[PDB]
Amino acid sequence: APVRSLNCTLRDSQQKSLVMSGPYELKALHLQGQDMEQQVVFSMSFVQGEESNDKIPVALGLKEKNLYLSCVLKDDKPTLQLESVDPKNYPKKKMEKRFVFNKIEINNKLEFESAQFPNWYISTSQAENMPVFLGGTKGGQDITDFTMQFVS
Repeated sequence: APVRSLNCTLRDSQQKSLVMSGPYELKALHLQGQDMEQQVVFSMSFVQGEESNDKIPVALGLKEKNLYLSCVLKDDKPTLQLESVDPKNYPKKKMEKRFVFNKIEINNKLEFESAQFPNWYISTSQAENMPVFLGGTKGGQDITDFTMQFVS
């Protein structure tokens, strides 16, 4: 049938919210009160891919925008980008692999691993107002843990 999707927000484990940084990047910062309206709302689609109890393949589109997070090589490195798509054709259940993330639940937090690039994760910096990026580890000083908030 039609792919199933949920509206949501994400925050990193330092409770940094995600906002637009120009047209094709996200950044993470501490937001509270009226300024929280700047945060991006996702449509999380539940897509085709290898799946287990705590590891669920998803796509992350911007709500009612033909823009998806994707993982591609840029200057020979795995990178995170926002990518435009044909709005007639998306979302779909069989999303291309660059758009797929494995949503992993570990100790009440979520990680989003690239399905294309094993052990590369959606990441934020500890510093304020820096890009959301794809990082090659769930170790280190960058943040790879998130929580989701459900949106009407």
